[PDB]
Amino acid sequence: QVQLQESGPGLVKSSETLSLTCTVSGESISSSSHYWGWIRQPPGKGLEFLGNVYYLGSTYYNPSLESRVTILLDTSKNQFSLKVNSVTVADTAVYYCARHGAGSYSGLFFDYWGQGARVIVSS
Amino acid sequence: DIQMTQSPSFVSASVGDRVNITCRASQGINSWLAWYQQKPGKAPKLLIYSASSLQSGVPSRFSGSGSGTDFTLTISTLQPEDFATYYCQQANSFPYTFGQGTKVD
Amino acid sequence: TVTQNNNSEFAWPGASSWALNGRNSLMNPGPAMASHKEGEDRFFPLSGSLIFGKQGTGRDN
Amino acid sequence: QGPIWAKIPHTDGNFHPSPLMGGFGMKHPPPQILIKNTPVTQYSTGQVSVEIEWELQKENSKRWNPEIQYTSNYYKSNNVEFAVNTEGVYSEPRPIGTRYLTRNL
Amino acid sequence: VGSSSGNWHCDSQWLGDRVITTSTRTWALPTYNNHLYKQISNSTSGGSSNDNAYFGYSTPWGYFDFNRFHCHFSPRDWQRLINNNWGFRPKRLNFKLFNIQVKEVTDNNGVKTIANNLTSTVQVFTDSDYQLPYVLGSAHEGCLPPFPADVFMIPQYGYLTLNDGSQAVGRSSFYCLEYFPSQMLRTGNNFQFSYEFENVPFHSSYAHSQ
Amino acid sequence: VITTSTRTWALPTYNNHLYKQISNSTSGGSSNDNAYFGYSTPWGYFDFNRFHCHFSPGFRPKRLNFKLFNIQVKEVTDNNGVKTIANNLTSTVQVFTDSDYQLPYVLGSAHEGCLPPFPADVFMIPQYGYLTLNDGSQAVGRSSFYCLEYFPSQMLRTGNNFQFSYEFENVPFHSSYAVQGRNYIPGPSYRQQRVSTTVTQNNNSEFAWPGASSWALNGRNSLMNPGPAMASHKEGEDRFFPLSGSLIFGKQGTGRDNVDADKVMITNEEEIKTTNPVATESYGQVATNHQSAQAQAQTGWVQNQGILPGMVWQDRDVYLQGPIWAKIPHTDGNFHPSPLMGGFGMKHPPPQILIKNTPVPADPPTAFNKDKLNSFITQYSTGQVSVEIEWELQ
Amino acid sequence: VGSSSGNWHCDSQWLGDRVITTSTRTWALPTYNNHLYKQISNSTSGGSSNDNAYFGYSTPWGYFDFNRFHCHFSPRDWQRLINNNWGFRPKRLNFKLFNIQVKEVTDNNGVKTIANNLTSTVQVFTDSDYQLPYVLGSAHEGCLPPFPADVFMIPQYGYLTLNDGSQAVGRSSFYCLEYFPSQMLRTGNNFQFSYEFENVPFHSSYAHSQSLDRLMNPLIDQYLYYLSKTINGSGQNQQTLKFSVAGPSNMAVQGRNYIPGPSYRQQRVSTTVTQNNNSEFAWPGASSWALNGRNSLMNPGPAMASHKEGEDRFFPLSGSLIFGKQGTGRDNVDADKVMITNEEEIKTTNPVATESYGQVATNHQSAQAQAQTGWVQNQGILPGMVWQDRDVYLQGPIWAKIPHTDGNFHPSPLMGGFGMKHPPPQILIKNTPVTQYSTGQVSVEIEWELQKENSKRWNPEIQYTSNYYKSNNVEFAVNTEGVYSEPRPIGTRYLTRNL
Amino acid sequence: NVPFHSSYAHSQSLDRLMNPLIDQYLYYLSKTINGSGQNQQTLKFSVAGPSNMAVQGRNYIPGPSYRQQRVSTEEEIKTTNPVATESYGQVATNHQSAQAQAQTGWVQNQGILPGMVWQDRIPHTDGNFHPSPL
Repeated sequence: QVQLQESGPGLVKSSETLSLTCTVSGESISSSSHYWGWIRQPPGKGLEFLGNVYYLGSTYYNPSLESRVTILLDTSKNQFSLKVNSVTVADTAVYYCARHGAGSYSGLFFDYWGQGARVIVSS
Repeated sequence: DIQMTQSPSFVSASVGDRVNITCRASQGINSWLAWYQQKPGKAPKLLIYSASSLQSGVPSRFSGSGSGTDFTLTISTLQPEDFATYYCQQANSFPYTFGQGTKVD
Repeated sequence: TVTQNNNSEFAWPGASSWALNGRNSLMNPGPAMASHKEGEDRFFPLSGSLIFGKQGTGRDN
Repeated sequence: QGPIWAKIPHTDGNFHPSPLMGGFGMKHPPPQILIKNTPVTQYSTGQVSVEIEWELQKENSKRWNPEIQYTSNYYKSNNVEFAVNTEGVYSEPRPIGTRYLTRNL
Repeated sequence: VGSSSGNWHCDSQWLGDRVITTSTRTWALPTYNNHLYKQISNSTSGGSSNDNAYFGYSTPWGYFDFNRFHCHFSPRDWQRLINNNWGFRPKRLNFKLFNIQVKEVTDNNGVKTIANNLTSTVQVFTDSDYQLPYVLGSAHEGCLPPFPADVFMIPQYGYLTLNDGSQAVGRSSFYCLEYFPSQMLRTGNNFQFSYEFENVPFHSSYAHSQ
Repeated sequence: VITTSTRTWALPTYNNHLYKQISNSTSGGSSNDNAYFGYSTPWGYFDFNRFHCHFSPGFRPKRLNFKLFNIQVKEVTDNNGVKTIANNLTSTVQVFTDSDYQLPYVLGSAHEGCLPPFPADVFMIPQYGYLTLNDGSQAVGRSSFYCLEYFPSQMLRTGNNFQFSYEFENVPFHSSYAVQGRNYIPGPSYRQQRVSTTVTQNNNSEFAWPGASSWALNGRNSLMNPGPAMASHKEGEDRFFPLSGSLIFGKQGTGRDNVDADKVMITNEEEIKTTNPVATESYGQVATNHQSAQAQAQTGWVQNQGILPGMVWQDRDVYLQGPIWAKIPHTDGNFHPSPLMGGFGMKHPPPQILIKNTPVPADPPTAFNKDKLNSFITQYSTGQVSVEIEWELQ
Repeated sequence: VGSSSGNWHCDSQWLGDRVITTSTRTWALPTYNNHLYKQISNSTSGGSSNDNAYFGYSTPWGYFDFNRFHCHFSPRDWQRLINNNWGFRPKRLNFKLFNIQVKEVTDNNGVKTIANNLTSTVQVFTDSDYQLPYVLGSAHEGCLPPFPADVFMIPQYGYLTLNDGSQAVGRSSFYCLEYFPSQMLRTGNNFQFSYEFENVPFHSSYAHSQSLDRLMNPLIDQYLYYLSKTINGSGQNQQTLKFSVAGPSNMAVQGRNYIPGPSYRQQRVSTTVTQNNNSEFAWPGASSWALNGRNSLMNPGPAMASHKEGEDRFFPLSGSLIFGKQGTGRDNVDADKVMITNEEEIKTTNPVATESYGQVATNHQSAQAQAQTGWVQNQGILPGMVWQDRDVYLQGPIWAKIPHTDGNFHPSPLMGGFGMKHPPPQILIKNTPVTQYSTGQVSVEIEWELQKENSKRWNPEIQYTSNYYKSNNVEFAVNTEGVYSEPRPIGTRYLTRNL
Repeated sequence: NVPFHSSYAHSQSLDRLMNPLIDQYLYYLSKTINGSGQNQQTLKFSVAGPSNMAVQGRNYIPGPSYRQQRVSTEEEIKTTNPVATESYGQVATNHQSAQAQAQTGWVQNQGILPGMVWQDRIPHTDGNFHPSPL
């Protein structure tokens, strides 16, 4: 079983970088061979993919977000961190951590999900 | 990007009655889909992966067969335990996109 | 990622292979070459990498 | 997990005999060792001890900042890496390269 | 019969510029092909394609294969190599085989019977003149186990020769291994030989910084 | 003084010839302090660490000698109800000693499984396992896995024997004897709760876990037992004993759980009382403030007192059933390494001796299968053990 | 003049069990106090507190400090040291001072002009009888700089003595360094001496793979008994004494041989700010010791683990060596400008610094009196305690001078390193009085001993690795401006040993 | 052979062993709040330096102490030895948090700790510490 916890600030000043981290318990990122990815849920709206990071460090970003997001993979502490730059009022929602893969559908469908992390961008 | 539109936006259907939620991809996704279920405030949880293959955790009642431009999630014998929004996901081409949501009652 | 791949069977038809006495031979592992360009790690060369397996891994598919 | 040596096929010529799956190409590798049970339903068992003496080349480099070294993680996993589970099953989780220290080109 | 024909050595001694690694395992040897040389070809297994065509033989002889690294190095030992060293290469190989125990089975009804067979012999020899095919280069399974406490099974020896489809040709070569002088061990004998590796260039275990 | 002991042992086949991870979760639930992580091994070991092994009903060890001979191996075939036992004359038995102390040293915790006191008894060799770093029931990456097969060992058929010698490092000779200004003061105290065997006096509540003096390490409460050497009871009152203060042995035949007070033998410290405090009593009083005309002088009780210059104390008395030596943990520093359960603390104690029955594989499948063979002959062995320890009397 | 008095040596040779680390830097020595021995006291700054009172003299002499590790060890050598070895210690010390240069500065209107002075001398002497106060052991600034290309400035030498407030007492000692014989150097002369460290125990670099309470065999019950139940069941007159066998089922109650090391509790502060109350508790709530009417903060104190397993955020208030990042201001810098060092390794044998030592019984039980226990906030040494000393860091100090007294316990200094009664002697220096300053080359060479790693551990160790992920500038290397920087503190304990 | 009985008074206090002129590379916690108000928590670190000599980290601590009562009607050793009539030190007890303020108890008596140094002023047993009589 894979438990996913997010942590970081819950309030960030506008145009200050946002940083969350997801510490995965129950697997080992280095030897699991699965993709790990983020999505975001602006309030009362549909979830939008942010990007994922393959266990060797390769990374895909969502072009909608314009080169703000950066997904760092810290493999030794078994956690990976989302960083989005120049935050705005619009970029506030609950950020979910997820394991992007399974045997057949690796890097496709999100089977195991974080508990969720509220982030409110404000001045 | 590829749009996703779930046809019923709000479907009020009570207990025991069969419900079907349909979401059509903007362009052919070659039967790559992922229906999700979000109870309010908690993170969503996967239900059906690929086109019709059920997840291990989910109850037999959920089902759906896509033809690749058309997809339906049929909740059969709806129990009170699940009144939640339902999202669909494309796996076909980056970026992955979750259309709207279908709130059921 | 399974979906970045072409929707066809190119496992033997599209692979690199050296031919000997009218018998085709797959090029495994091949000459010594980097597996991927820096910064992209999802991809791997078709036969170009020693592929071990984790314990309990079945013998087929 | 990979091989150590492989025999160079005895031929007219070769170019850089070092074998393609790795290791040390040799024209007189360690000889095969054949064994059988002399016919007399029969099987035999015993011990085998094999000893190879390896020679090293030390790292002399003047690089100022620290090297990238191979390490073992510290994140409270259910079972330690390169060890046994509760069934006594020794599992090698990931393959280990030989190349960590750095040299100039 | 009543005295140990060898000892148990597993360890690694890190001495100066040299490393001495010794691995000991416990093996089992069954009888293959009912003590017969048996011809094998794809026509037996269905012979689907011309690419997969092979013509060869299967012999009752088994063989020892230590050809993979994890036989010699414990994970920690290996770590002490890749971390601290710019190269390595083998020098000497010293092989020992001993404590042979021959068992016999007479199956009666459900329960089979197993007891010591004292006068039985176990033949073992090496090909140091390289007259036989060399099958140790293709990375086959059946090597010594990675983990010392694992008891393993000696692989069966087989080889292939020239062919056109499943048929043979005049130049195909058939080797009878009985034709080789070989030592014969009873339950008190042991087997040992040493080997001096030919000169090979150091394997590189460093990454260029440029 | 030179004593020799000789016994006969029976060593079965443990863990099906497997190394199995053992954890807190496997045998327990909750129990934060209790949870542990470790491995169990097929290997057995010889524990002679208890006195009555060498002694029939100031001193200190000098030399040691150990012998293992008359190795008898028995292969067990079982057909339906009855089981057949036949000699297997080709079988082997592996034994090594750890003289570099590279493996965990488990002899010091006063475990059962010792050589029995009575020379005619035949004992079963206790299994060997060890505990390593843990977090809850899980295992941090700093943990260690030791594979005992990876130590060079000596294999013994029925004609071989195994002997070695050992030399005890120099330890203190054990002592076996009992308002003016003064030059010296009584020793240290870390107080214990006081219990009396007559249940009418003690409190009618479940104070057994809570009452005891504990020390916390990494957020795990581990009860203090027996604790610093201290006299168990005040002069004339022998009915009272500290809750975790002194060693408690079971009588012959004593059950494992919830035995009464008369089934167990409570040791008493009454001999040392001259130089040491009573384990239930405060070390003394101290002024808690400044006296004045406006405030009286207050005194307060000293529950725990460390070392002060001028203390003297006696160690805890070894018993005929008690342990002899205990390994000193390897650390930057320690004060007065003498173990708290009595005996001679030694940075290089007598080496552990690990022994197993070399597994004999059953019939292989006859077609090649790369899986490790788990199918073995039911087997066990027996033999002799003679251990000889020179001693020196004062 | 035209003949160089030495060369430049800066390399470490790895030979067997010994290391030879040579360090050569360039220095600039000004003239302090205009060639005057002057008195100083708190009243100069006002001495707002009694605890801050000091009375002492400040001398023109400067003194060399190699007392921090990163002088000698490049961050690579330090890696090769902390990964492969279980302990080390200094053996020899070999010091040279040479290529002296004397430059005079005579200010004329706008520009100051700097020219050679050939006839001038530089007075140097080392106190090998240790008759001066010893200032090298307090972890003061001014040590040789970590990176070899830097140029550094010799710190001024001054000392303190007995005081009541700012006033002196009849016992206060005034040492005039001019009273010692010294050597005098012109541009062609050079200065060298060699030292031999007194015997010190190895510094143990490793973290135990067993916790002090897990030493047991997990499969076997002890033959000792403990008291399991004090009552059978609910009711009057229901007391009982029931004993059980100590075993794996209830593990923590077994009898044990040894007990964790001493503790003197520290307050705990959270890296996360919102987890702390809105009060100033830095000084008031800090564990401190009192001497002759002055309160001295306890820093760092005994060696105690910083936090319980799993908690990175909490750190003991005064009990963890804190280092500055490159370019950090002096006063009231925010919490991410400094580097905090956590004692993760010592938890196995040492208590958590923010937690109690344990409990003890505060009274006698009876039918009328319940068993009452209370916490232990501090525990002196009791016989049998084992403990780990405090770790040494790349940035941290090497040695100290044991105070000269009748007795001490475990002289190993509380900030880490090797306590000695005869450390490397101070090296004092000044310009000879005739505005003048001198420069030269310092070269220090220490020979180290190494304890090699024998472990049989099957699975791979934890090692100190440099992360591969790309970034704007390499760790432990200069940036586009040229300012050398050390990213994070490095501990010496990455290996393991059985407890 | 017993050691030379030291017969002198130290000229320095155990806490004044420092160099008065030079900063330390060590830091100490200084401000835990931005100022008066609500929700003001912050962490501020400042260099331990000659201006504040109370908080500088030191290698050794004063010797053992067991408090005697003071009476009003060995002053050489008071340099490194705590005053017999005073509390040897202050030890923080409970952990602070948004609910609870830090509390600090007084240590009346403190046994040996590693790093203590002290000045002076055999029963035959298994053990003793610093046997010098009183």
